[PDB]
Amino acid sequence: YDLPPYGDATLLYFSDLHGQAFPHYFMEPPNLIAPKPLMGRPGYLTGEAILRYYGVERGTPLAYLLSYVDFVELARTFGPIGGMGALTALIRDQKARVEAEGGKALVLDGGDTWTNSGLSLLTRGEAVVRWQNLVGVDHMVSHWEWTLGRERVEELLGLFRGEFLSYNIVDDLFGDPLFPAYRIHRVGPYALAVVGASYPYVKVSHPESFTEGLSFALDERRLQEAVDKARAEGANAVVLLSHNGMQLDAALAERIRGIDLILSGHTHDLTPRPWRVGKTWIVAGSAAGKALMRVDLKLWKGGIANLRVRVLPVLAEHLPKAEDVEAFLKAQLAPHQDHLFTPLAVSETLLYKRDTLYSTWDQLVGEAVKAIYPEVEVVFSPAVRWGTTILPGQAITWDHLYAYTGFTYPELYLFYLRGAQIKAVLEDIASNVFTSDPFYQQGGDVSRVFGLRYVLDPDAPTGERVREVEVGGRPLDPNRRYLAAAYGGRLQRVGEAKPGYEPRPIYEVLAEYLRSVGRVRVRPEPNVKVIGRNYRLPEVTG
Ligand SMILES: [Mn+2]
Ligand SMILES: [Mn+2]
Repeated sequence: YDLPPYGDATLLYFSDLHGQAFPHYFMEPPNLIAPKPLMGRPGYLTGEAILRYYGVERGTPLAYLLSYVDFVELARTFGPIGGMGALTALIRDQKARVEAEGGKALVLDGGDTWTNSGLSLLTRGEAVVRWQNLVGVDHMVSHWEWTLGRERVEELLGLFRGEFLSYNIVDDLFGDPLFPAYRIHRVGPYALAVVGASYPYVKVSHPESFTEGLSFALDERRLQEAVDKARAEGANAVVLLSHNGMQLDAALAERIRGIDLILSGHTHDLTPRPWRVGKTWIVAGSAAGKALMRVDLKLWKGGIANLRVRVLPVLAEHLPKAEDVEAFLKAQLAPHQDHLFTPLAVSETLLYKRDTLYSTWDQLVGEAVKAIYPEVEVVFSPAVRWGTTILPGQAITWDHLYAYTGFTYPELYLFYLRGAQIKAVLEDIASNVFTSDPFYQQGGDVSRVFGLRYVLDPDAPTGERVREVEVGGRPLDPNRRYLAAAYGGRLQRVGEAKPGYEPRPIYEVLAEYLRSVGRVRVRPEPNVKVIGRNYRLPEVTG
């Protein structure tokens, strides 16, 4: 944390906090499978390879943040990551140092901040905004924020003291932008523009009602125009605070002229060294409060001459307390502490969420659903990248359940699907996740389907990526009707609702199951064989 001065301006960047108020554990994915053309790129590095790529020594605090390798042991060594208190303390420490050097600091939030946590659900996002205000966030962009609905977002923007930016959120009839595209900040004799981009796929990714009247479409012309306008106004350097997803950002760096640095959210990536694409540097925003990225820039009349990037681990056991934040969280959650923090069950093994294809947490959810609804044959779990990690011997609480399943639309649906639909769903998802054109990458993973097994060839043509599907030990029958369960998506829209079943929040089902069993012990049993790749698993004990 004790860095020497560098450059003219400092960006203190974090993204995809997902309302995570408290220190917790968050392991990186064991697999980030890519079609051959995208292999070895930032955003597709895991395990030992990511450590080698960045020259990070095994067993270090950065290694703990960066890879699943040695996870449990390193979690027991360095402690939990994140927490709004610790993140605040770190941001304040860095901002103070910068200002004492005569430098200039900006606090930039990449979005996916307001939602998906106990604190968020209990306050419809308000407490998270109040926290941003305590820290002093200068700008933010968005994605999951919209799951609170337009009206609530508008209310919260009234409360937010920073300036929300987005070049791409426009009225869906007239096309007039609804927010400022960028803000220019003076940096000594220089000027630095921060341009914002919100996720372009909000409409198809969440309930339609949440964004009625709005368009978020990626618009290269409008983005180029914003960049050009900022420079015409005198901006020497341009930074894009983005929620596009890092691969789409990389594609944009080869298409848009004049973007010097992109701060990439959405994909929850980590980039200890910036990724050079075209004439642009790219730095990812990580997630769940794991890290604060410090980017020091040396500017020149026409852009960024050089930069220093440092991933600062947010390790609560190694940072001072932000007393005002601690007090605020206590006041906000005191009335809900018994609910949020009482143990529901103990997990005997590592429960993780992130992976291209499979996770122990998602398997637990599949087992819970099947235990309560034995008629269900396949359980489709949403492959979101937000969540948390439960260590062996650790108690699972309601706060964890909200971290894993805290959608504002948490309903579990039971419906019938024909066999052909099951296969088609996986193939369609595979076509998106494994497209080789980063311009079309959406930044998501593959739905986890408990109750079935399949073979995946990421490099096969569309229509041939998913094969040898089996349900309950038998080959998939295309004309057979199977009872499916799903939450966090739209799959139920193409099925036949189970008569007599009333959809209810997935977290209620999970709490019922966990209270009943008392202890869980999910062993990693991946249900997918991947052609052309070694499918990796972390060590789940220790
Ligand atoms: Mn996110
Ligand atoms: Mn996102």
